[PDB]
Amino acid sequence: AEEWYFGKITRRESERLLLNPENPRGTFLVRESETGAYCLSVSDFDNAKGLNVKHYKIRKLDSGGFYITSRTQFSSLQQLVAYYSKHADGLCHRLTNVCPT
Ligand SMILES: [Cl-]
Ligand SMILES: [Cl-]
Repeated sequence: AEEWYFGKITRRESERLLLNPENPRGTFLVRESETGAYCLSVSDFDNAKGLNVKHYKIRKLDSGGFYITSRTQFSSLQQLVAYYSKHADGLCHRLTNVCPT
C-alpha cells in the first residue's frame, strides 16, 4: 500500500510518532534508510523501557528481493508488510496497526 510508507522521515521523528500511547503494540511505519534501503519501525512494550520502538533494516538481495531475516524474501515492500502483519517470525511483535498522524 501507500499509507504505511512515511518516506523520508528521521529515526527520531518515527519514534515520536510510534511512542503515541494510543498505539497498540505492533503499530508501524516504513521509511527510507537514514544510515536505497528501507526501515520498518515498530512499537513495543516491556516493563524496563515501557513503550519503545524497534527498528528493522530492510535489505535487498542482489537478485532483487526484500528481506529483514535470513530465510524469508519478498518481491515488494507491500508483500513484506502483509507477511509480518500475519506472522511475527523473528520480529518483536507482528504488525498490527499503521502509525497514526
Ligand atoms: Cl536506519
Ligand atoms: Cl539500522
